[PDB]
Amino acid sequence: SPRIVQSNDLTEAAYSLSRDQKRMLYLFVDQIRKSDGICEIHVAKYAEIFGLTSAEASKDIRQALKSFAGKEVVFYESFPWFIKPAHSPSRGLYSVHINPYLIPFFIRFTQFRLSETKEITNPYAMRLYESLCQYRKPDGSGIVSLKIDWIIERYQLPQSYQRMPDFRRRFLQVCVNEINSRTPMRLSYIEKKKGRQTTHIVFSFRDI
DNA sequence: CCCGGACCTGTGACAAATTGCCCTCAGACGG
DNA sequence: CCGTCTGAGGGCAATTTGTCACAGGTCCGGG
Ligand SMILES: [Mg+2]
Repeated sequence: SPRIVQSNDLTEAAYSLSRDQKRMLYLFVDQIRKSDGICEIHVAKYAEIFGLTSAEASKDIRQALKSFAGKEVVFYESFPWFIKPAHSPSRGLYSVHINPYLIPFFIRFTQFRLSETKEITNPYAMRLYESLCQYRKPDGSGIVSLKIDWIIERYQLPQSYQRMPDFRRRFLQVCVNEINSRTPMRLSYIEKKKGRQTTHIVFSFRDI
């Protein structure tokens, strides 16, 4: 299946995208990399990749696309994703205008096969699997320590998850569970503390 | 000695949002 | 021209995600 690659600067960038928008984003990166910034999406091709009907595909593309307006990307400098609205010349076909200034940030890199992520539902969990891959070894294992405040900024978790028990229950446990249930990776963790405060989360993983 | 207060934890409610489903009906194409 | 495959619309209830009040732990410094 298609092998996604992206600069680590994008993996660690700050942004908020839905699953459907992130799903579309993978195809843009695939299209762009296999070469001005003008990409295209066919309804019927999208449907076959993610096992959806044409109708629900159409609904997902259409609503994702109009929700891009005003979205911005921060590299620690802010940029908009799109500089022109989407439009359909033909039935079943969409044409999109990615900000050409994003190109160099697209192409010290991260890689994963698309089948690894296409069953994930929660977008924050898609971002965690993208951030673990950045440190993965050939054989398929790795271990990395991420700071909680940096997790909150980079993934832009909503504000009420600054209370740690809500963070645990509605983000961490759920996203660890899906990965273990929906990917070929087996993930565990432990909490790092300083006094009463939890400061980092330590992830360990292996393949198969 | 024990207090109220500033911290920490997990859970129960409810509100807002998202999931995969369903139904209708005209466009684009080829038989 | 019509019968069929698409896909652009309109909806639903069942789940997930996002928010906050309240009980219950600790340690500190004042009474
Ligand atoms: Mg959907």
